[PDB]
Amino acid sequence: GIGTGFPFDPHYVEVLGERMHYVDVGPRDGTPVLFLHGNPTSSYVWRNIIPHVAPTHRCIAPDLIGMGKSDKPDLGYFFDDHVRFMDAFIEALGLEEVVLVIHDWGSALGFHWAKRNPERVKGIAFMEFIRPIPTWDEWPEFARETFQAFRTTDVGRKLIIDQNVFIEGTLWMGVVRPLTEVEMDHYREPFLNPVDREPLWRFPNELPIAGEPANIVALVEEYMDWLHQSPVPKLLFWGTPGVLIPPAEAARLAKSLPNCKAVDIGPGLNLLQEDNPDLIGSEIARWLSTLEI
Ligand SMILES: [Cl-]
Repeated sequence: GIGTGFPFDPHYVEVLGERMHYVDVGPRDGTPVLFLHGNPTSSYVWRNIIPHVAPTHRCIAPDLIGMGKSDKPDLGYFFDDHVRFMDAFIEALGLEEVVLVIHDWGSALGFHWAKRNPERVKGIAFMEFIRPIPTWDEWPEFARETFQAFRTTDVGRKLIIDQNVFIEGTLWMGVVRPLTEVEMDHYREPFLNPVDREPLWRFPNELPIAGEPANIVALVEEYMDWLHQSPVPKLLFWGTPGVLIPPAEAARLAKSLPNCKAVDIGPGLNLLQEDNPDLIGSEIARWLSTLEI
């Protein structure tokens, strides 16, 4: 079935006095493809997509600061912290122009960086991405009560940090097919020390839902305005029923984003990579061949 192994040699780079881990495969010459995961995942989420792209393009997949095999300093892990570390990661590797492949909070990082560096982004492939959720009615019903509890300090931290609910419960609820024990262990590994679960709690508290927190809402609105104006080639993957991007929203985006190709992956929730990695990787690989790179 879907591959469970992580057959990538570790690479580390110094970023702002810490070290970040990243996958780095594929040819050295050309435009690199930068894969950005979100919550509560790591570069592991790209393990079955990267092999479709690596034959033709360099694939760089960092673990966000505090996650995967990256260092876990004593930060709050605000979106601003992820921005600072990812900006510095890209510069530390000397990347010039890139293609972005982005998901969940990795998509907020990717779109925010693209808005600020438009001349350096030659294409964006994205899925289940951060957009403003104007009211809780747009969040899926079965998951509203949980995310509302996550978005508190005392109850939410007890759930996410003390009891590891984002890993043990939410993650499994983000894939239609059942994650296997080996896959769960790969997702659990970075967070075996409860103190290291800080980013898993801060992330849902940063989600731009019903206008709060206002700083995140504004930043996400700004990159969405940029995206609808930009001629950058776009590739949107979507599934049914989705979580962040239900089918009706995917359809709205497909007709209103310039130069946008849209691919229905079939059944999918949030981690679309875990329900249909082969279609995602194969379509990205072919789409890269149509770009001016
Ligand atoms: Cl989240």
